Amino acid sequence: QLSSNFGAISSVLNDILSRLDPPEAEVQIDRLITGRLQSLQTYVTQQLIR
Amino acid sequence: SNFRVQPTESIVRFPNITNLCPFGEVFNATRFASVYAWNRKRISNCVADYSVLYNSASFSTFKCYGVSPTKLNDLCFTNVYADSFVIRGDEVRQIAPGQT
Repeated sequence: QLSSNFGAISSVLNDILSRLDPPEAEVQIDRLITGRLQSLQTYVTQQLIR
Repeated sequence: SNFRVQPTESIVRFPNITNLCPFGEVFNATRFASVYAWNRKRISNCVADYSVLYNSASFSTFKCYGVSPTKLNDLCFTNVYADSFVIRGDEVRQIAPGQT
């Protein structure tokens, strides 16, 4: 799941981080943050049930 | 807490490329192409210096889309395109992505 885009321009963090100003990179970072958090929550819930 | 090994020493890797692109020939071109027949050329195998262009006060507007202009001297590409054309009157601001 780490290679998905979730709406950003790039799925990797270092490319967007080292190519744009943080005032613009905030949105691209936020999209990845929320997507990865959702993935982790799903994994944890499944583990609890099992 | 957690244990993480910090890097020991920073290294920098960028080649010793020498040749310079002829940016002065397109910025000081004798005649420019028309809007309906805009010229497009490809530049490669040369060093492009954007610090001189950005610091120059002979330009009216300098807007960059997708990449910050202050980090253009460190990144590396594969090829670039130079689109040269002349437009008069209003509607100058419409030259940008996602515009009508």
